[PDB]
Amino acid sequence: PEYQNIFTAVQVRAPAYPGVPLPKGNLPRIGRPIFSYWLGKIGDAQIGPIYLGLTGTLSIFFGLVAISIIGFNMLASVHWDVFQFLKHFFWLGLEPPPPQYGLRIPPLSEGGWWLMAGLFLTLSILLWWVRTYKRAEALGMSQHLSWAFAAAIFFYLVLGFIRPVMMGSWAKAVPFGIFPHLDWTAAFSIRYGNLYYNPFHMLSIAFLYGSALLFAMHGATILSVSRFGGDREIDQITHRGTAAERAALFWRWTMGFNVTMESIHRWAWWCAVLTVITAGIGILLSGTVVDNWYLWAVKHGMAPAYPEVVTAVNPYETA
Amino acid sequence: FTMNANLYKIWLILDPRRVLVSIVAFQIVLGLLIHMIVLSTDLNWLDDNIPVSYQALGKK
Amino acid sequence: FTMNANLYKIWLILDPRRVLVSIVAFQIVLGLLIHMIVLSTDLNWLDDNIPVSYQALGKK
Amino acid sequence: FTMNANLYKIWLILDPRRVLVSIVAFQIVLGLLIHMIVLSTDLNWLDDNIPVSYQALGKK
Amino acid sequence: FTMNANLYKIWLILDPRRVLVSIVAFQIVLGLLIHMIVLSTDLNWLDDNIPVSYQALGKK
Amino acid sequence: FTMNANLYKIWLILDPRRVLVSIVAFQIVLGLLIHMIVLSTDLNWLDDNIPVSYQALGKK
Amino acid sequence: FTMNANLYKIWLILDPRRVLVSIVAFQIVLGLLIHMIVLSTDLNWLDDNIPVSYQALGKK
Amino acid sequence: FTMNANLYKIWLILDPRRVLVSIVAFQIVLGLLIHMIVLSTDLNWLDDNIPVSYQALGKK
Amino acid sequence: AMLSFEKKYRVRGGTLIGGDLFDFWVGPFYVGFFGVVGFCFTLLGVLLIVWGATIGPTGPTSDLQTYNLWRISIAPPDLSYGLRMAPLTEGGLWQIITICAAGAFISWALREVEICRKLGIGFHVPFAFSFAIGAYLVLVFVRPLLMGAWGHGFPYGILSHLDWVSNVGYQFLHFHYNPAHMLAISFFFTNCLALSMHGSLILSVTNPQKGEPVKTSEHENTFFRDIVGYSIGALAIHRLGLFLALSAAFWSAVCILISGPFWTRGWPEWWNWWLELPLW
Amino acid sequence: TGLTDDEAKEFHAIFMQSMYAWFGLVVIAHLLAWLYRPWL
Amino acid sequence: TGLTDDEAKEFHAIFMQSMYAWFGLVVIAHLLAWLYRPWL
Amino acid sequence: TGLTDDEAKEFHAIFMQSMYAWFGLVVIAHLLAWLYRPWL
Amino acid sequence: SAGITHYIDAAQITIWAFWLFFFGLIIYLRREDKREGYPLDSDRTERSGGRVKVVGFPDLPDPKTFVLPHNGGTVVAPRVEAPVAVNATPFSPAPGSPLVPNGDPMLSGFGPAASPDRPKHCDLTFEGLPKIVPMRVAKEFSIAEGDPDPRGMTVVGLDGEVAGTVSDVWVDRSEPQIRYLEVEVAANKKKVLLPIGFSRFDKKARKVKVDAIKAAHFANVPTLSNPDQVTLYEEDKVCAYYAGGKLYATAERAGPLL
Ligand code: BCL
Ligand code: BCL
Ligand code: BCL
Ligand code: BCL
Ligand code: BCL
Ligand code: BCL
Ligand SMILES: CC[C@H]1c2cc3[nH]c4c(c3C)C(=O)[C@H](C(=O)OC)c4c3nc(cc4[nH]c(cc(n2)[C@@H]1C)c(C(C)=O)c4C)[C@@H](C)[C@@H]3CCC(=O)OC/C=C(\C)CCC[C@H](C)CCC[C@H](C)CCCC(C)C
Ligand SMILES: CC(C)=CCC/C(C)=C/CC/C(C)=C/CC/C(C)=C/CC/C(C)=C/CC/C(C)=C/CC/C(C)=C/CC/C(C)=C/CC1=C(C)C(=O)c2ccccc2C1=O
Ligand SMILES: COC(C)(C)C/C=C/C(C)=C/C=C/C(C)=C/C=C/C(C)=C/C=C/C=C(C)/C=C/C=C(C)/C=C/C=C(C)/C=C/CC(C)(C)OC
Ligand SMILES: COC(C)(C)C/C=C/C(C)=C/C=C/C(C)=C/C=C/C(C)=C/C=C\C=C(C)\C=C\C=C(C)\C=C\C=C(C)\C=C\CC(C)(C)OC
Ligand SMILES: [Ca+2]
Ligand SMILES: [Ca+2]
Ligand SMILES: [Ca+2]
Ligand SMILES: [Ca+2]
Ligand SMILES: [Fe+3]
Repeated sequence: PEYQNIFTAVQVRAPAYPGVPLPKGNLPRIGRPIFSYWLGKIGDAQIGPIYLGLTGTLSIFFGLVAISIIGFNMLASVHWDVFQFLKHFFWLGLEPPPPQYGLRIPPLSEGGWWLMAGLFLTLSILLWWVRTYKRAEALGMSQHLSWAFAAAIFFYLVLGFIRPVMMGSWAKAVPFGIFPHLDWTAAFSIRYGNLYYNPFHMLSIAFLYGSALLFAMHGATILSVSRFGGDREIDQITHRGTAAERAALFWRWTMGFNVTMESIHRWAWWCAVLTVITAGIGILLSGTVVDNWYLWAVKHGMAPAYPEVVTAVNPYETA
Repeated sequence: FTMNANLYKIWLILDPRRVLVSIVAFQIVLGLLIHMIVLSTDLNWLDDNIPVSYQALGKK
Repeated sequence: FTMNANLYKIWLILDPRRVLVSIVAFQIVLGLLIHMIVLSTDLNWLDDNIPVSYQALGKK
Repeated sequence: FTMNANLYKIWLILDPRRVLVSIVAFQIVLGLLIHMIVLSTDLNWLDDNIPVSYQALGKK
Repeated sequence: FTMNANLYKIWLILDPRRVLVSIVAFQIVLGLLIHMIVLSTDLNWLDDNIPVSYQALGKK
Repeated sequence: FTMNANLYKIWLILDPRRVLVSIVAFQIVLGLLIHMIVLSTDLNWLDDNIPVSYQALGKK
Repeated sequence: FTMNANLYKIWLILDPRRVLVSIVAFQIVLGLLIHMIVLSTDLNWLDDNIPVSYQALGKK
Repeated sequence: FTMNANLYKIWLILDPRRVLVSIVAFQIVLGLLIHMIVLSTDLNWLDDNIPVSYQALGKK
Repeated sequence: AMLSFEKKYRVRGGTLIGGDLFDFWVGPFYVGFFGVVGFCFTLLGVLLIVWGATIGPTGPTSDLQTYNLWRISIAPPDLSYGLRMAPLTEGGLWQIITICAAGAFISWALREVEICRKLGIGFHVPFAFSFAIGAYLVLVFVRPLLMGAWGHGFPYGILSHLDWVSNVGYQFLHFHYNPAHMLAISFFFTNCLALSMHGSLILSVTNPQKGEPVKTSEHENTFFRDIVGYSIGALAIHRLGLFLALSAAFWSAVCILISGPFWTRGWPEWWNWWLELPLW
Repeated sequence: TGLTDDEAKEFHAIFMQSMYAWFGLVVIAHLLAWLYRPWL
Repeated sequence: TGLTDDEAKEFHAIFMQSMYAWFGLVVIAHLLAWLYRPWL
Repeated sequence: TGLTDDEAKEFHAIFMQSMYAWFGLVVIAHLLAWLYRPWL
Repeated sequence: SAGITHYIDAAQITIWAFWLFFFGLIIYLRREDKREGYPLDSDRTERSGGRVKVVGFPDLPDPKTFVLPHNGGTVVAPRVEAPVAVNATPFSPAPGSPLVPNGDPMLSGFGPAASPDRPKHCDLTFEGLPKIVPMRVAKEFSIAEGDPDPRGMTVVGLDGEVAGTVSDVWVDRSEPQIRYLEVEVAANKKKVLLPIGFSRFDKKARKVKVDAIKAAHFANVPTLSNPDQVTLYEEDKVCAYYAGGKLYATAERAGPLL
């Protein structure tokens, strides 16, 4: 346990905290809290209780159907031979409906199960979003999490709702497969002229990167200032403290400007939530609005120019 | 437009500037949004038919 | 300009320098945003039409 | 200057130095930005034509 | 100096140091900018014409 | 020493050690910057010709 | 020792421990940065003249 | 080693572990930083010629 | 110019090299030894990067030489020179400029170091920033070195360095199958999943519903305990994050390094070791 | 703000007037162009 | 700010002799260049 | 700083001599070089 | 992004739509970034930026209103805070230059040791009890089954010499964890609190290593008003004292290494 506020050297335990009182109508928490010395050596040790109401139960049950369907077909292709199942797991996956069905409901064989397990996974998330909304207002909390989770969901549906349907073919939808879905994103790009030139795709990376960047700063800074109680952000947001009182000066002296203990968390939010925002878009545009982002770039004089040390002929025009 | 009489009451729940500027914003976007959508397929009044092409004949 | 009398009170809800500079911005920005959006598509005055390629007519 | 006459009232809502320098900025940008855009595809005047005679000829 | 002789009372809001160096640094950033932009396309006094195109002549 | 006369007063504004070394920095970054930009295109005096043609006698 | 004249006074604004070791670091790198820039094209004494054909003569 | 006459004073303003191991580290890096570059250009003695019979001919 | 609470912190000392000399503040920034250093690299490189835009692929008079930020590019020298300095024109710029990158990045960290040394805060930030720099030291030094050519680096072109990422990527076919690469990716995603979660919660407890007080850590814990059961902890997240962030980069560094020096075949194939296992 | 209509107009004078010093020097600019290298 | 009128004078001189110093040094080498090998 | 005229003065010399001891030590460097191989 | 446009399409009609929202959001943020600190104090180095300005690109925002919980006051953001005090003199009349701590920098309360006057009250839990308290009050808290017990270990010091021994540790009701250590200084025989952040463990020799300040410095550590609860005011002024050590506990530390 090296102390750079990395691992809690000495842990202590108190009676299982059954969460704070909820409002009327909200079922009582369930689950006997557990304690883990190891886990707790990372952060908190106590576990649960967990809430589970209508939306919750309706969700945990819903999406649990999709997962089954998927894992089922997977173990199905392997001819129910677990041996080869745990072998080709990565490869195994529930493929979408063939283009010879458009959007029509295909038979369980040719793409059916996918669609089904899809809607069950589509609503499973939409429903889960409400589940979170019910956990916010029940605690007088705001909906910053729902707003974000929403954004993510946006891009999630772009991969099936808004784009595929806008294309008129369930073929342009990601498959239920660890590896095969990697090929999806692998093919999509190839199909649309290289996402490197797709504007939104870049903007989105700036976030996948920025995101990682900030937390690398914040998560760190808070620790570096964890000495002066820099982890207790809440009472810091209310009445500024010494932690946040030097915590900024650092950044200020280093990069010139800075933000407040609260402020930053707002940047982080928009630097992360905006990630998928530029995600669903960059994909909502591809296939529909644009078809070849390479020529699209050069069309606007984007694509860089390189000398010609290597070039190939074209047997088509020739022959 | 008779409703005008009992309509006043509305302001009693919606704040003065809360929904005031909330609209000044909805329009702004919706505006540029429309010209934008219209400019695409509906009718590219700017560079389509008339007088377009003059940027080529006598232009260059 | 009807009710222009009743419209003066507005300042009582919104502040003077709030909607003031807010206009300068939305406008000033819209300025460039316009010439630009038009700079291309309709009458790309800069490089579409005359005067005749200074480079070709002038140089040659 | 005619406008100035009564327009001196505006200096009670907008800071003198703020509006002064704030614009000193928008000027350099709006400026620097212009020669660029006009030097981008409009008639380049730098080396578009003459006197590029020695530019490309005098060398060899 | 029609104007400036009258506006001298302007250093009353813009302390010297503030805009003295503000303008100071800006000169170089621009100095190297233009100087360089010019060196870029307009002409390349380095090898563009004279004196002897050494890389091609000087070597031997 | 044309302007340097009344330029003595400048020292209150610009501090000693502060802008004293700041300059030492620019020069250095510059010094290289030049030799660099120059040694590239114009007359790559380094390895292009004489003296002794040690790069035309050895390599060849 | 021309500048040695009154340059003596400068040690008051410049600290020995610092300016001295500081230079050490800057000096050094600058040197290797040189060999580096020079050893590149000017003359790669290693393989350039003699007696550097150990591989071409040995490998074969 | 002229300077080394009065240089004795060096240690009065520098501590022992200071430049002691300091240079030590700078030697290792430059140390191997140099076999490095030297092993690439002129004589890739590491593999380029003799002796290459037992390895090369041994491979045939 | 200082913040309402700055003056009482601008203490003297805590410098690594020649501090007292450059020990001062220029605006909201700090200089010191490393302060001047980085700058000496900034303009010496930033300008060279511009000189590249000026000059161009072949020449300043060429039709290739452009100034479009998108098309701008500063590619390294051929793989012929390997570990040799190529003509400033034919790769030289990149080579030199890059040397300025390390001088900027590293120094920038070192500068942060003593900066923290003054605030008596933790050296977490810099140590964290190290990885980023380290990752760079891999995409230009480590990898190229084990590849025997500084030309293996990536072009310095806003969009130019994307192609270098596409080729080197496909150079191993479907680059999506890289173990380290995948792993790393997960982290980048987890991280973003963390931010979208952390930042959100804070704002959701310090700015609750209308007519509501500022919630306490008492809620935070319950909140995530009612949606998924467990709550990592206050600083825990600030730990977890920092972890993900670094881990994301670390595993990535490995990701590209292994690609080439430690593997020439196609990544998709590497996974075969799992297949050719005497179990199926 | 932070001043009455007294020094609010005085500044306005210098401000306004000089403001024309540009509208004019900027018109001579464009006009000087309209004569050298025209456009449309 | 940093000094008063006197000290401001004292430095303006001592350094001014140093600035040119570089400069003169500059021209002799900028010149020597022009003389030996002409650019343009 | 941290010193007075009298003090810093006695060390101005000592320093200066050395920088030249090297400024010279190096002149000999360029010296022997140009002799062996000549550049420009 | 080109100055002149000759191509128009939907893809690009949405891109700019973003940048506008971006250029706007970045401002929204900036505004918030000024709810703590600004306005600035001096003019050492005239605000640097592509476009100077009086106080940044975006005008300061409107004071937000924070309703603390029960039995609490109210906070506003931003807020007009009265000028602080500096117990240090300018190392030089030249702006930017640092300020030398007067007297013993270990307690000059400047820079590393400098801490703002936090509310002279105490943080509480959800119900209302002081959040952070000593185990001598936390009747429920116990050392994790297995993890070695701190209570009884001897707190060593920077120089190595022992400064005292732990008599108790302060746990946190709200967030289960150990935040402070009720240390019993040997010299003054007083009872000062020790922060985790600086508290290091050596379960082998039953110690709580501290590189912050010397064993002797543990003597005059910011005492606490009520030994049954730590005040936010003091709490922040506590662990801040240790910070000084991070830069004052030894002349060598502040001194350069090369
Ligand atoms: C990591 C694997 C590849 C790589 C793969 C990609 C991919 C894939 C993408 C980028 C993208 C970007 N990359 Mg890259 N990139 C690499 C290494 C680098 C290095 C480097 C020093 O090593 C730099 C400076 C950049 C810089 C950049 C940005 C231009 C652009 C925005 C990313 C982002 O938002 O991050 C988060 C951080 C921030 C927003 C804050 C700071 C970043 C700023 C905005 C970028 C300034 C760069 C500037 C032009 C350099 C010259 C500075 C001079 C002083 C003017 N890349 C390596 C070789 N990079 C994205 C893009 O759109 O490219 C066009 C993108 O999609
Ligand atoms: C394209 C056709 C023409 C051409 C047409 C024009 C036109 C038309 C205009 C210019 C203008 C300018 N051109 Mg031209 N120009 C050409 C080719 C060039 C080339 C070139 C290398 O080829 C260069 C380097 C320039 C350079 C310049 C600049 C000198 C000038 C910038 C104006 C500006 O926006 O300031 C930005 C302004 C500010 C930051 C400040 C605002 C000014 C105020 C009134 C003064 C400040 C008051 C202050 C508060 C008092 C304190 C004093 C100090 C600040 C401390 N041109 C070609 C030949 N050019 C502009 C100009 O000269 O205006 C006079 C202009 O209108
Ligand atoms: C390219 C044409 C020539 C050539 C031309 C030159 C020229 C011209 C020069 C060199 C110089 C050098 N060359 Mg050569 N060189 C060639 C080929 C080589 C090869 C090779 C393998 O082929 C090598 C390894 C070298 C190696 C070297 C270095 C020994 C030396 C760089 C010194 C330096 O930068 O100090 C950097 C400085 C410092 C660290 C500090 C400042 C020095 C002060 C005076 C002493 C320190 C004082 C301190 C405060 C007191 C404490 C003492 C200790 C630090 C504790 N050359 C070819 C043949 N070379 C330089 C030289 O020889 O200088 C004597 C030089 O001017
Ligand atoms: C083929 C050999 C290479 C070469 C290889 C190396 C190598 C290798 C090294 C150097 C090093 C140095 N070289 Mg050399 N150098 C060459 C050509 C030059 C030229 C030139 C105009 O052609 C110049 C100005 C320099 C200058 C320098 C210095 C920056 C540096 C010694 C630093 C120092 O102590 O400064 C003190 C200086 C001053 C206070 C300023 C006053 C200057 C006055 C006017 C005296 C200048 C006279 C000059 C030295 C003689 C030139 C002779 C001409 C050929 C006739 N070299 C040729 C092209 N040079 C070393 C280095 O930089 O270490 C850090 C090093 O290691
Ligand atoms: C055909 C193309 C291949 C492919 C080929 C490659 C190749 C080839 C590489 C990657 C690399 C990476 N790829 Mg891949 N990749 C593909 C598809 C993907 C997908 C996807 C969803 O499809 C994802 C998420 C990724 C994800 C990733 C990252 C894990 C990794 C970049 C790591 C990093 O953190 O560098 C962290 C950052 C840096 C190195 C830069 C250092 C930052 C410096 C220090 C700061 C700059 C400051 C600047 C100067 C200042 C700016 C401010 C201005 C002044 C204003 N790839 C496809 C299949 N990928 C790279 C990698 O593995 O790196 C380890 C790599 O080399
Ligand atoms: C390109 C055509 C020519 C050529 C033409 C020129 C010309 C023309 C010039 C140079 C100049 C220089 N050339 Mg040459 N040069 C050539 C080839 C070379 C080669 C080479 C390997 O081939 C090298 C290594 C050099 C190297 C150098 C540098 C020694 C020198 C840059 C000085 C400078 O900017 O300081 C930057 C400045 C500073 C760091 C500080 C400011 C100086 C002040 C006055 C002193 C500091 C005061 C301080 C406060 C007191 C404390 C002291 C210590 C810091 C503690 N040249 C070719 C052959 N070169 C310049 C020169 O030598 O001027 C004399 C110059 O004008
Ligand atoms: C695991 C580490 C994570 C991370 C952490 C991290 N980054 C950091 C820090 C930390 C802890 C800082 O403290 C530092 C910072 O912002 O300090 C205020 C920083 C930083 N992270 C940055 C960028 C960045 N980080 C990235 C990633 C990450 N940062 C990781 C997720 C990425 C990418 C590619 O995803 C980028 C782009 C900077 C904003 C900043 C460091 C700024 C700095 O030190 O700049 C120094 C140099 C200059 C300003 C001048 C450079 C000019 C040179 C002479 C030329 C160099 C040429 C260059 C290589 C070409 C690039 C061209 C490309 C456009 C193709
Ligand atoms: C074509 C054309 C016309 C061009 C015109 C060109 C013109 C006019 C140029 C003139 C203008 C010029 C030269 C401008 C130069 C500006 C320069 C050089 C700025 C340099 C500064 C610089 C490189 C900054 C990098 C900032 C970056 C990229 C940061 C990335 C991370 C990020 C999103 C930061 C924003 C939020 C902040 C400040 C986070 C830091 C931060 C973190 C991470 C905490 O954890 C924390 C905890 C508690 C309190 C505060 C903080 C805190 O501030
Ligand atoms: C009792 O008191 C006692 C005696 C004990 C006190 C004792 C005191 C002691 C022992 C003091 C010792 C003092 C010492 C050793 C002082 C030493 C001073 C020295 C050595 C100073 C040296 C200075 C060197 C300088 C400033 C060199 C400057 C070089 C410059 C600026 C070079 C610029 C080069 C350029 C731009 C090169 C460009 C090359 C190209 C063109 C290739 O770059 C692209
Ligand atoms: C047998 O299994 C047991 C019991 C042992 C349980 C084990 C299960 C296991 C091991 C499961 C493993 C599952 C795995 C590995 C799944 C991996 C999935 C992956 C990698 C998925 C990747 C991407 C998926 C995407 C992008 C899915 C998108 C889905 C969408 C957009 C669905 C949209 C559905 C819609 C719009 C439905 C609309 C309703 C209708 C069709 C009626 O509208 C007309
Ligand atoms: Ca597939
Ligand atoms: Ca026209
Ligand atoms: Ca010429
Ligand atoms: Ca030559
Ligand atoms: Fe946080």
